[PDB]
Amino acid sequence: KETAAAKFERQHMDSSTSAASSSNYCNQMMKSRNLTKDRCKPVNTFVHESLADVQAVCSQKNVACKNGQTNCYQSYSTMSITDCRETGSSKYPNCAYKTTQANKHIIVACEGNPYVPVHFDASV
Repeated sequence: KETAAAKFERQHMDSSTSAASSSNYCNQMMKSRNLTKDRCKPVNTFVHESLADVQAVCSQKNVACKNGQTNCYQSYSTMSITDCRETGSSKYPNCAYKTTQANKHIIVACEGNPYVPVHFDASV
């Protein structure tokens, strides 16, 4: 019922803040966005740029995705992003995350009409 584009927004967009300011950002946000409902999602990146800037990546540098498809794009510039990764102790339903704020290029897979991000592949 969620489109792929809408699910990308829910999982990855956080324009409301310019950077993670606390080490408990990931714990908060993974919970807020319902990424810990059934399982602790193991890895997830939040992007702190406008939706327009993130959609624009679908017109930038074409690269291969980790899976070998060729519909991925790398941002020409770096973006403010927060990297969330589940700690080794974390056990559902007590999900726990390490937060890393960074300025990196993003790589997204793009699909559809309009041609928009539907998968976060990596940061660089």
